[PDB]
Amino acid sequence: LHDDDSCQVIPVLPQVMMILIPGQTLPLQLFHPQEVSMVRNLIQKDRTFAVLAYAQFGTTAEIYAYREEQDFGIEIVKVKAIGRQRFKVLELRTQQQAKVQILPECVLPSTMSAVQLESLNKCQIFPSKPVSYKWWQKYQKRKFHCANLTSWPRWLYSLYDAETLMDRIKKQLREWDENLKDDSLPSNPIDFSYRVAACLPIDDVLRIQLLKIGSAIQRLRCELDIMNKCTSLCCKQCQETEITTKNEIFSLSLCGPMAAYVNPHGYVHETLTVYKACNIGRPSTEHSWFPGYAWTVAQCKICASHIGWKFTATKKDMSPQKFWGLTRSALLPTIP
Amino acid sequence: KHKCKYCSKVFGTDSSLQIHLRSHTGERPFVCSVCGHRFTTKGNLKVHFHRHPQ
Amino acid sequence: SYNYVVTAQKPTAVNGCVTGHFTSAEDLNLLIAKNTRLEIYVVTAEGLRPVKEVGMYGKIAVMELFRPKGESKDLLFILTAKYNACILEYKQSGESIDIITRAHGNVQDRIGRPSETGIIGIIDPECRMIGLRLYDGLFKVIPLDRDNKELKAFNIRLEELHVIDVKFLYGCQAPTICFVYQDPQGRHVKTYEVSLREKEFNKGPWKQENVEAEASMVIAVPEPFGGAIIIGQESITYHNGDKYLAIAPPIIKQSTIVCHNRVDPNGSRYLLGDMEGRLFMLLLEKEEQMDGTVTLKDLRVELLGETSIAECLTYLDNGVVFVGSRLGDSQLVKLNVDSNEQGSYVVAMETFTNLGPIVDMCVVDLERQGQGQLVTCSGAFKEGSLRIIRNKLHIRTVPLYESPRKICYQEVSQCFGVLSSRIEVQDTSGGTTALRPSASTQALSSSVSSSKLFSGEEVEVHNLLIIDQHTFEVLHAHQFLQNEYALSLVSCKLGKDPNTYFIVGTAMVYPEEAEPKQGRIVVFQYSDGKLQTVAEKEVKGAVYSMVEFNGKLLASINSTVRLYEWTTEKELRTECNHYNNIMALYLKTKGDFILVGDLMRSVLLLAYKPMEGNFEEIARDFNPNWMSAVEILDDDNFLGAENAFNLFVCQKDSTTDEERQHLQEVGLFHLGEFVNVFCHGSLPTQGSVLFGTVNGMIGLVTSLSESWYNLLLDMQNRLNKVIKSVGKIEHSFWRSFHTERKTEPATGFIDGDLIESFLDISRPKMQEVVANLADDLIKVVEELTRI
Ligand SMILES: Nc1cccc2c1C(=O)N([C@H]1CCC(=O)NC1=O)C2=O
Ligand SMILES: [Zn+2]
Ligand SMILES: [Zn+2]
Ligand SMILES: [Zn+2]
Repeated sequence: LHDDDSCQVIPVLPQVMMILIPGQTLPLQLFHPQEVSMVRNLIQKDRTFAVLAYAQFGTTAEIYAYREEQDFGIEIVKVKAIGRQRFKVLELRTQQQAKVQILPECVLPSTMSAVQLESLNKCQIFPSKPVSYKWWQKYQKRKFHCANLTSWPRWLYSLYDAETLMDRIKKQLREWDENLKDDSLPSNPIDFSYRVAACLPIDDVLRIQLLKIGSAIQRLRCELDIMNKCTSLCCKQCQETEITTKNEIFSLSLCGPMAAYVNPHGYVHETLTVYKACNIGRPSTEHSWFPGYAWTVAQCKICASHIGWKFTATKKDMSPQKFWGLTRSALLPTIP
Repeated sequence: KHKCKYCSKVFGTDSSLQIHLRSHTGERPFVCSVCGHRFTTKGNLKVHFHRHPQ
Repeated sequence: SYNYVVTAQKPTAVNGCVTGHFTSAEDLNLLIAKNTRLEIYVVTAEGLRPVKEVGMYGKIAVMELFRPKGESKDLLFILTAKYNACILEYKQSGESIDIITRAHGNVQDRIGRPSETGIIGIIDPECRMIGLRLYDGLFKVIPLDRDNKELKAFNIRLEELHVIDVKFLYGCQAPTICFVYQDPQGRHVKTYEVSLREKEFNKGPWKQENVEAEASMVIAVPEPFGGAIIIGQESITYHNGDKYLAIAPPIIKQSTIVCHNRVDPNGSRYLLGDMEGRLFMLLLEKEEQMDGTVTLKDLRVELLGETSIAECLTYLDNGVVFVGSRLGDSQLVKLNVDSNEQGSYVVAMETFTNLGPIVDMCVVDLERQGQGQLVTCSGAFKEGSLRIIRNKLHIRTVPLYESPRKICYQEVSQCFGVLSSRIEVQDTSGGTTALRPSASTQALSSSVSSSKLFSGEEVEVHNLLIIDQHTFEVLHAHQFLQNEYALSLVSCKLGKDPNTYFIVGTAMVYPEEAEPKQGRIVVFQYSDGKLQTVAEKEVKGAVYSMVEFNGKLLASINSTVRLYEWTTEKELRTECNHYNNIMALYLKTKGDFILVGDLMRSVLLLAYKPMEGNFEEIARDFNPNWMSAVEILDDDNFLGAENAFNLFVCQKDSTTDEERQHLQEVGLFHLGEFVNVFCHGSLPTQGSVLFGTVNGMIGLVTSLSESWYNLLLDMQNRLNKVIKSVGKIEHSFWRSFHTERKTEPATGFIDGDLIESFLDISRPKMQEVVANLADDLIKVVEELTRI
């Protein structure tokens, strides 16, 4: 990690084209010797490189995986990385070691940290949650009782409390993912926010905004603003033709409803899995990202831009069969 | 160099290149290096490929 | 710009109270903490005799008296929220009363996470050490030897993170702490011994595996019995090694105990106050044993009576118990051996004016005198009251017995419109029975809004009260819809119609709905001795704030800032909306401007163009931090209170589209109070705005020229070179902008309380400060004193 609000210079990979969320995996595939040379020195010194977002902000990444597939007389290096701290660029100079100013995380005490009665301070710790809709009222009443000392009520203060918001987000992620109830979601809100920013099918301009947000409380609200209003996902190159909606979002396996995958040639594709959608080829199985499924290309019916893939296979009564996979980069969320 | 002109695979020598070239051929060889689209002529691939995240 | 803040009314709410022998070894002193104010008394046969009052540079959080061996009298220890520690002695040279500081030091650690149950300060029985629970897992220790003048401390690690309350144990071979803590297994009580040589913990006399789920209080029972008492939700327990006792009194199942006090040093009688003002006596039935030993047979709790919602308690003498309160009036009460006709053993001896919590105010001069009064909302639950302050300060009181939310002044009817919130409970019959008759139920005329437009636990019911400005009587009480919550209220003119109207902004709070999806903006008319339903508009959200924007009703529905138009058909039409990304909670205007803000310091300056007929964003300045209130100084500057207890002042820049759209912050000041509402008015300089806080303090904020600002800022640095402080605390450190992590020196503000302390200083120091810069300064201070 880097000192908060410090200025360091970090190498940048020119092949990367993604906007990196902290706590998100960055698959790679490197052919040219210039990129491969950079990965080597990183594991020796800091193991950190920059992933510029498009050129104002970005995220640093740490190398955590490193394979070597010397095949057909050429060395194909397979590296995975995870995002660290956000930043704002100072000056890039392809010699591209970029001058970088680290952006610190803005943490805030509870809304009642100043209006809490010293007599009621000892009653601020609760017995652990039973694993209900009745319990959460007691949480609001007990922790926000001291809102009567202020001009604002209890229910309003709940919509700025990390724990209150974080549960409502988890409630929706249980519809998308049937296997998302345990320790799969960090307890710390600053990390919980970043984890949903990657897990959300949203275009790039939204992803940059959620990176510029300083407080996780704001980020959590912004992430909930998106999850409640944008029920529709459309095509970005024609806009007014809606492809699929939130109600069909499915999670095929453990890695959530949206996971990063790589094509045989080295191109990252974050494919959201759904059940049906509206608006090229025959079932092929080579390099099938989902074992037991055969991929088929799909495009839009107004602009003919790439939308994603449809996976269909036989086996037996394998669940599911008719399910799609749309790439994030070619999706635009809209408000129905 | 020494790169394939269908699946866009890169090889170190021109020998292993021509060893691979006579393997796609099926009245639709030009495969998109991003979405696996099947094209007939190189003029089709050059357009669609640049209509893709790049 | 540069501003000037001065305290108009000292804080009234009491957050601390302890007995002891501070002034004279034989006198019985009652020390009282009113936030930043320390009141010293002497307990006479009648009541309290004022002795001294001092102001510390820091909100007092921990206050304890202790008498080390070989000391004239008891000494005082005070720890602030800024982690300022000090030892205080009394010194009376004939008639000059002085409070010298024997030792002073700051104990803030660079690292550390403030604990969930706040700061806890405890002192060893034998005055050997001072334990301070500042952060989770860290136990700071100040050793009590008379060579520790700087209070250098050493920390110890605590394997327990979620500790609730901790006391020093009584009657032990070594300084022993006892505390209740929580781990995933449950809630436990554990003890440690404290070694000063090893500077670590040793094994504790005992350890009890389990305790009550919501155990909150730890009381150290003195030498006669020993051990410690643990009070929780419905169980009171006693622990001391092999000795264990537990009781489940049904009389304390209704509420939760939050404050206590020891009556006699024997520990046999204990006072217990809860959250609803109730008073309890905890009795330790000691059994005289056959060989000079004394055991403990049973435990008992009896209902004494009912006081003001108690923050702290303290028995004085002859049944006189001081009841300190943060919501209602501090009380001195007498206890009676005999149960009166009702059942209470308590009769009110005295009352102390407590303005806090001030949740709303409005500047008026009902006498038409051209001077300025102040009618505020005060208290909560039964402690609800209005307090009219004049000019000392004449503080009237109008008990309401329920929570006053909002207030405004109407003049065409010469009355006041007041929003109120009373708490009710579900009965088996199927109603919402009230706890006590209050201003809502005890009114002359009732009015339940029917509307029907949207067709045993606590439930809130909001009401609108009309109160004549002379008798302050309950004229009319309007009951809003079942499950409706009123938010804002204003009295103004609707453009051309001379009819003055009462307008209330409401919501529709349900537990299943986390966001407000409905609401109402209701207009009312009080003239014919009754309230009139002058049409209500159905919106789709909460109506947080409302302002009169020149003949047009400005409303805020969630994020949509929206102008409403009073039509000639006695109804409201939507003119134009300025949609926003943040929740439009705050809303203030200044002619044609609009100042929108949310709970997270998101200042957003709009501008209404009359020819365009719509609002247009002019600037913004987001800086995520908890904002309590915000007001408009003038067309350029803006003022608000944020974070802990600070005050900020942003303004507009002096060529770029991105630089004229970035509001620059210029004023940073740590006021010391939590400001809930600003109000314009008063009771050279320009602009007079007053504010009401939770601790009852009222202060005035005014502007200054650059000449006076540069001069007053020069005086402040010189003033703090002769003026003696209480705990030897630098003033700049106290006024510095303090959050929970950010710590920056103050700038853009001038402390009026420090300026008006030049008149109370002597001549040798009056002329020492003004050197290289006497009557000239007197004239300046005199003029400012009028504010
Ligand atoms: N066989 C080819 C050939 C070229 C490009 C791609 C594939 C291919 O399979 N995928 C994806 C999508 C389909 C899939 O299941 N896995 C992949 O790696 C490509 O982008
Ligand atoms: Zn399209
Ligand atoms: Zn090929
Ligand atoms: Zn393609």
